[PDB]
Amino acid sequence: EPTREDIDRKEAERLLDEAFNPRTKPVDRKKIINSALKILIGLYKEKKDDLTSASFISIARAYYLVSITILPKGTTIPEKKKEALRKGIEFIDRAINKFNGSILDSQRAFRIKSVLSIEFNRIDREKCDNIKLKNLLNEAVDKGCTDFDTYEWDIQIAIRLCELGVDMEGHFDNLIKSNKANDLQKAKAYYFIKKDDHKAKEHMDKCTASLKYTPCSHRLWDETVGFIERLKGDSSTLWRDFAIKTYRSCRVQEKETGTLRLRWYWSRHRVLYDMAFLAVKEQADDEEPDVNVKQAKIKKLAEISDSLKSRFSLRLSDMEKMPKSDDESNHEFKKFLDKCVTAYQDGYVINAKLLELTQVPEGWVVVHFYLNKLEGMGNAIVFDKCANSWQYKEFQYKELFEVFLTWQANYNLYKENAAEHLVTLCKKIGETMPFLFCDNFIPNGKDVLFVPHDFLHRLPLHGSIENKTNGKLFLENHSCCYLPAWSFASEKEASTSDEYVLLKNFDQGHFETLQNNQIWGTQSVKDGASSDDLENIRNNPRLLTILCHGEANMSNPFRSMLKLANGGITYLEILNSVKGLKGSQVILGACETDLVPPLSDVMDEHYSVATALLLIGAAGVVGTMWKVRSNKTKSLIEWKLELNEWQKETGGAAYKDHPPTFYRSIAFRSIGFP
Amino acid sequence: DMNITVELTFFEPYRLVEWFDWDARKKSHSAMRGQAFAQWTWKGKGRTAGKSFITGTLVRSAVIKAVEELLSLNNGKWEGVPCCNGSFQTDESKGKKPSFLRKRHTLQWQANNKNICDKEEACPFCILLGRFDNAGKVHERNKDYDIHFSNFDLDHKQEKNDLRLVDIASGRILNRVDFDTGKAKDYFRTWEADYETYGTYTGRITLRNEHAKKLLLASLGFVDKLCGALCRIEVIHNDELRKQAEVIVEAFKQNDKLEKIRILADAIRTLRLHGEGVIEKDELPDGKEERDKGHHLWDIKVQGTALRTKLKELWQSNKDIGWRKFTEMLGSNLYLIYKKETGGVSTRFRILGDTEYYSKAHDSEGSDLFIPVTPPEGIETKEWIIVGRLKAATPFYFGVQQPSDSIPGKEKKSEDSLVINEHTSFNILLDKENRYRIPRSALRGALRRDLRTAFGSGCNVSLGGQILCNCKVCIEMRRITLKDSVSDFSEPPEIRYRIAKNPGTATVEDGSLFDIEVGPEGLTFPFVLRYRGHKFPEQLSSVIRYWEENDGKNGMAWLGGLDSTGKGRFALKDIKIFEWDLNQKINEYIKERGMRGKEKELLEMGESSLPDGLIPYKFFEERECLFPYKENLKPQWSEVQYTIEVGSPLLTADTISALTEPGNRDAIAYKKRVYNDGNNAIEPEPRFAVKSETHRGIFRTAVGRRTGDLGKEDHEDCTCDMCIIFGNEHESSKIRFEDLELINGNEFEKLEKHIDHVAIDRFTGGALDKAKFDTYPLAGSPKKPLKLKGRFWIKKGFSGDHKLLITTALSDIRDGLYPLGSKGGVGYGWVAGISIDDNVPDDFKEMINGPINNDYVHPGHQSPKQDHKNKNIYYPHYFLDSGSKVYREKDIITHEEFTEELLSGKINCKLETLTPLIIPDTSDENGLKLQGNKPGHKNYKFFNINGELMIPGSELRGMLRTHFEALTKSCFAIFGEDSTLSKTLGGKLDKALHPCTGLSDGLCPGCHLFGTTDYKGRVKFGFAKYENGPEWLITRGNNPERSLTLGVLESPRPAFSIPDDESEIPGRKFYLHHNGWRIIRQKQLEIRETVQPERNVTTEVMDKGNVFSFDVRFENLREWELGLLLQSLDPGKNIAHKLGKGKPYGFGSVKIKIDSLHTFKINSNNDKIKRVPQSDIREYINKGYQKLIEWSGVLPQWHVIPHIDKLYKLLWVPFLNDSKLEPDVRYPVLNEESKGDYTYKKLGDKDNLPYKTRVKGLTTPWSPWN
RNA sequence: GACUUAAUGUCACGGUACCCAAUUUUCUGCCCC
Ligand SMILES: [Zn+2]
Ligand SMILES: [Zn+2]
Ligand SMILES: [Zn+2]
Ligand SMILES: [Zn+2]
Repeated sequence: EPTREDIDRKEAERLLDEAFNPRTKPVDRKKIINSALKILIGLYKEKKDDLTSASFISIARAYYLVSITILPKGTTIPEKKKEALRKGIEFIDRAINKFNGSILDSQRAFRIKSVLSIEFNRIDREKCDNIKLKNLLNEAVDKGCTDFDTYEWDIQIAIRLCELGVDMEGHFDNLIKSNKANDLQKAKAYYFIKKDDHKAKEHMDKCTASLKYTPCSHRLWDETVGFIERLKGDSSTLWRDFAIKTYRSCRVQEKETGTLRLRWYWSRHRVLYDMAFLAVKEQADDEEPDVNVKQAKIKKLAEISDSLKSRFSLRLSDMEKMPKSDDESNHEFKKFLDKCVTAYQDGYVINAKLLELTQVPEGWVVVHFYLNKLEGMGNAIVFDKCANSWQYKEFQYKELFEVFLTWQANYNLYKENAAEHLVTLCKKIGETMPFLFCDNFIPNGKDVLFVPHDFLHRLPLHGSIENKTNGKLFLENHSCCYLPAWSFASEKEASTSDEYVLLKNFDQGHFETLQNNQIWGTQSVKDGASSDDLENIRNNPRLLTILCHGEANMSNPFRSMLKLANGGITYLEILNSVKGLKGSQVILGACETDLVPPLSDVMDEHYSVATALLLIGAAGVVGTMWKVRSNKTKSLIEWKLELNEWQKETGGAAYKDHPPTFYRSIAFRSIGFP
Repeated sequence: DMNITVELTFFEPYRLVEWFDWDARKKSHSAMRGQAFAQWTWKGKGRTAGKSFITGTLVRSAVIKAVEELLSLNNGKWEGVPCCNGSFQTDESKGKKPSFLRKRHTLQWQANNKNICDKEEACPFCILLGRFDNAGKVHERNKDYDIHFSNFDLDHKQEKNDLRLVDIASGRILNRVDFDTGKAKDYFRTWEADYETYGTYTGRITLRNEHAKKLLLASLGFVDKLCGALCRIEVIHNDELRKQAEVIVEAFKQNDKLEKIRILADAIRTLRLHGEGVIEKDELPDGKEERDKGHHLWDIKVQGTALRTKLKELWQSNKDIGWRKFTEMLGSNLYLIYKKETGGVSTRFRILGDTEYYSKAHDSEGSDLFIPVTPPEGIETKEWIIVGRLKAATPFYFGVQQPSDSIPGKEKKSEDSLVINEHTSFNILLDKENRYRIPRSALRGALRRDLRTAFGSGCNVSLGGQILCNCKVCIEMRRITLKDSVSDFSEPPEIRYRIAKNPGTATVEDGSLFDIEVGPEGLTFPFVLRYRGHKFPEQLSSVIRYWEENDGKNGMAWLGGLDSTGKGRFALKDIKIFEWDLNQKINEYIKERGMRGKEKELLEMGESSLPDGLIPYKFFEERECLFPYKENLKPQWSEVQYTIEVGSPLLTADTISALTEPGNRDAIAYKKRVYNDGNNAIEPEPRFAVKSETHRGIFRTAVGRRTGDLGKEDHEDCTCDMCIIFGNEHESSKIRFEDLELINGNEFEKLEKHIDHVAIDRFTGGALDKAKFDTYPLAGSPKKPLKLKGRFWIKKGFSGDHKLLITTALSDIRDGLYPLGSKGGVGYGWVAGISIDDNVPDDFKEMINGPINNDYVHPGHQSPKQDHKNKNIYYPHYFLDSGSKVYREKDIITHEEFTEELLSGKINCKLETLTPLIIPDTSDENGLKLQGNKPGHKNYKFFNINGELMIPGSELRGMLRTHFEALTKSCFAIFGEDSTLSKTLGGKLDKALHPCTGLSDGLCPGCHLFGTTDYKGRVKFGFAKYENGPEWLITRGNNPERSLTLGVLESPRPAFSIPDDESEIPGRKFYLHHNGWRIIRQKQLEIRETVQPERNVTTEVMDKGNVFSFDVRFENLREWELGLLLQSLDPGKNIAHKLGKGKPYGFGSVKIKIDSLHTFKINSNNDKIKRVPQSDIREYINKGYQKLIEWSGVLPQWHVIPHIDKLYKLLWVPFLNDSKLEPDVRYPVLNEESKGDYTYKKLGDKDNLPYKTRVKGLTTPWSPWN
């Protein structure tokens, strides 16, 4: 004899089951949950205390599913997810307090409460402490949370209890024989219940292998990295190989997609890469008579550093982004975002040529930088092609970061007058990285390439001053060319024309001599140029000069733009529209770098518009790091013979007497690799 | 050892928070966030009363920052003695860390101290820092401090009254608004203690070293802000009301009128605008005299007492608190009770969008960054102060949470499950003296948004960061300070209502009513902005010029919180910018305290009385010179100003204004109060306008119908065109609308006309007399239209498609698709054209056949043909019986879009009268001024607006309504039941012909076409203007040359048609066409000389042959519906309708000829209006004929239908062309009145005439009665 | 004096109660035992 309440609860449960189908799209799932939760709330409006227990269970389930359908907008857990979990916890608390007496209903209520609580602890430790969660999980397993062959949530409860140091010895066989148990869950059971390192390792190898085909937004990635963190905290020997295997899986997954070089942010990618780097470094610190294995380990370290340094950031920028525009560009973003969101929701719903690191021309030495937060100290990996050897050195970046922040704060107020802080920063770089001035680390007279890590991208590594009473400038001995990542390097096989192009949209009163009195004549130059003029370059020249102070987006690197006419050309529009710059030297003078990227906070995955020019095939970008008076970049452009040789004699080695002269000479760096 | 007593006074509402110690402070986020606020600690155990104070550590921190800035400005020396850089690092290993960590840039200089500061000798900066003293952090011990900042106590509470927290503080909520979407990401709560009363604090500062006296005193004079407010430091009943509201709500519940409690609370809170006389003198509306039940709201019996008398008793009981407070709290309590009992409409409550983020308490462990900032030597630091006035160009609104929810202390918490019943009534932020307030929070948020726009780049404000943001926007706001400003005006705010129209039925959604309180347009708030820096930025000057109003700027300070409906566009006025020379004139800055709290005097003084060291700023570049203004700010919002010519009455229908004003009338036009300067007060005459909400909703509906986006199931994550250019829950709108203010208003001498309608019973043919209602709209006429000059703003970024959509909406408005205001279906607020202003818009300016007649002829020559010799007598009205066959469509045609297969357009038709037409103007009872000589005589004039004759659209709409309903066998829409015969006419008729209640059971063809309750009709009629014909009917004689004294028009008795209880209702009553007006015209002298001179009516009539032209705008009609409508309008030759007064006397026989028809559609090429040829009209009429055949069971023959034949016999004119034909139609004489048989003396007798024959004779048209 | 601080380090002026809603649908100022 069903009633209106029972039939409405049945309809809500049917809607919840439909939204619990893994084949359901994330966009339709939200509407389905809204309908079911609206029905359930409507029933609760009339039965605040007389509501049946099962309706409360349905409400708690719907709130759990709401919480799992809310994605983190940025780098922090949204408060809406916490609020949804808290509301579900309160509803299930009212379910439990109203003792219906049914054993099955009590078991289901405790299962839902435990699932809500483990997720709430996962995203918020303070409000759902470990002790409270352990007590609740013990109560749930006392209530009958033992069937692992039908409910995956019960397996989750058992694994969470294993993580909390609670004896799950009795249920181990049932957990292992269960068909719904995950590979990672079985590995955790083996490591925690039986402490069988061999079985756990050989069975989690399967999980690491299977992670290749799952997007980084999936839950299994976060859980795997958390398991690695726990293993490292327990000083277990299994974490060293596990980190490397998961890193390899991440490389395989990342390389599959991302034609525009963007990745998904999940807040444990950096931790995973740091653990992989630390594991490979520790494996490289063993006593082996053969040096080939050590060289391979250091090359693996450089591979780890390089694989991290070629992708992008959080999702609110992905949602906002830009309209249709290019059909090829927007399709990739749509596919990537859709697959990532779908994988994220499915995790909880049941269920050109890339040059190798050793492909460096003779007489060139490259330096790879990596800073891992878990170790808290920096790494510098150098590769000398002539000696065909790899070695790495350590340094600390905390005081270096503080000095860089001091210089950045002073510059953003007293740009030209902050040269003393720039000299202090250069001296700090030289002091904290003495290996740059070591003959063994970097041979004298070698052309040095830098692949800086996050906030080292903002440091004038070419302008570092040796830690001596008469310390020599690093620029005086080596030719430095920078690069965001080694994967951005290409081969100069493009055909170079004979023309020079001098675009300009800078404010009137500057560069007047260059435009009217063209020193090199110019062919397709312009004054007050727009994005169309840049897009209309057909034959790739030996020199394209762009003179327009650009702008930055503090969140999306794709929206950093050069302020040309008709709205200016953005970072993404360069990739899609611009085609005629294959192998073209660029003296982009967009009023310093600092205009195009944001201001750093020891995280600088943001890439300037110069790397877009590198991607579209430019042979090199000679930009400016900090704002300088216009005649300096005008003289650089007028330097038409075909960089450190110019800076060496222009006054770049005069930090002792005239810091302002040092300020506006070191500001120029060459981005790109011949 | 000079013990300095320090007096601290505030000039803005400062913020205070509960103390919660230090160890317990970290537990609560609110106290951790408010560490820089004043501290409140309770005294009693009840948590109601306590003491407020400011910790000496916070004052010490402010003074230390002041010393830092003062030394930095003077290159690290004060009064000639050099000071070193001090120390701001605490090593973890050596000792404990300070309880507060800096996390901020530190001003530094080039040392210049002779020796390192030590215990024996320390610089004044080191002495003030208290470095080398005997006191540290590990223990307080005692006063070993070289300098000691004691705890600052609230000096205002100079009594033993034990002040409560409610008396001092008031809770407020502040957002963090997302720049890209315009929606708040989260919020936080704070307590604002009023500076007026509890705004002074006393404390002691004990300094032992005399070497730092001057520096300490100067820093005391230099610290400007503290606890969230500007300051200067000097060295020296509801419970009874709630119970009564509960009683009122319970009385309404037993009266089954709970839904009226919302409007009752709204009206009661509206009475605060009036005086006490609305209650003391009983000035509330008394309702209709013929209502026989009193007012529908103010006469509800509250436990045996009328609601007006109950309100009078409540006022007599609670006059102590005041009229404004009493009305406000009574309305608030009634609204809260109504919300508690009934709540939830849209179910936007799955997850509470409210977020209590508190910057995560700024919790960190491993940063401890010291960032020294060294300004270059020789740089010039100056402070620019900008003083002006914020004039509100539009009615503003600064939101605030409900007073019952704020309640500082025991504040309401949303931690309860089911966070629903979000308040539908919103209050405006006000000062403690009911003065309108612009908080520096909202002003600073608007300034930050505008600087972000001007720069072109900026960050979303991050909370709890360990490093200062160095974006260009954040750099400027760190050196920009403002002031909280209130107006000198304290009158209560107007309450503005909005509804949600259901797109399916174009009717108000149930429970969609919500209200806001808006300040009057024209208030001026003081404006203070200071900028301490080295150079006034171009972006700040650009923002000021954007805000400033000029001859051609209008001001663009979008403050407030309802910018989508154009609320809060302020304009800077009287801008005076002064500057301090902080490098050479800082002693003057300290002496004058930077003119903090005295900016009003600065604004109202000449340059000769300026304080020393303060000079006017003469380098404020103009708008044409700023680059950020021209490129970033100027094209951000582009206005589209235009005027609307409404050639019809306009009724925006203010609802509560009709419940409180003493006019005692149903509907009145909307008007708003406007503030005026120079004679500072509310302007005595309110300005009539169409709400910005109505304007915005009209354009939104037009765009949604054109694109088809309207009527979607939900827009929770929609990216459709309508959501893109009109906003949704997750995005602010890109278009902003303002009021359509009436400018052509003083050209009438009677702006508002009184038009009263009534509903006519279908059976008896007379008015119900209980459904009679009167509207009081603006008197708009075709020759003197109302001009509504409004505007809207368009954000930069629309593509071609979106701008085309906006232009298409404007074109639809010009074409008259969407009339403004209420009663648009009967010709109210019909737009007769539009005139886009040619100044601002450019793209918008660039982006803008034979006679028809029916040849059908209906003979109807049964009886009248044989009467050509000596004539017969026919009873004036007959009845039409169509049976019980009523076909109701459950799949009603909705209004979401223009369906492709459905016709939409406009019918232009001309009306010519065959008999004198009588359309009384019942606005006044003595229009002809004949009541002075004749007492109790009803004198009327022909209906006219602004002195030009026209037929009301309601008349034509009702006449076509009854004709169509009789033609299509629709139900009796306006049947009047509950009348006894002497069943009660309820069971007398079949259930099929009863009026349709809802949309579930279906709608009749008439109810589906012209619409019923909660379903807007698809056919709209307009007023019939006068074109040609003789001006009036002369009737030379004892008349004023254009009027006739009609005979008595007795009430239609529903007993002749139903003589016995067994007899059923005949049907719809129709009136024959005849020339019976001749006898009335010739018997003028013998009709007013008889008895009963009060029941006769004298009114203006006009001769036959007058041409009236009106429009019938149809929309989304089926193929056959348009044909049926055309047949109703022009049913062919020798067939005409009856319209106006005196139908039984033969007056008002009107023939309608369809002059033309037009039809528009939607095409990819943007096809305009096109007129159909005769063939299409014939096809529509034929298909309507086949539809009628289908319902029943080349040239159409309508007389084949049994009931259409009777209808056309009823509406057949015999004198159209037959000169010989002239039937005589008269009402039979009761007894000995005018016998020049045919008498009621023997007509009901069974022997004379049986009932069954007389009922049949009444149902057969043109049946002779002899 | 406690209530009520800690001191060589308080950007909380470090955050816009902000975002979406046509007071409107329906009604001839009509008329005889
Ligand atoms: Zn000192
Ligand atoms: Zn910022
Ligand atoms: Zn939409
Ligand atoms: Zn009906």
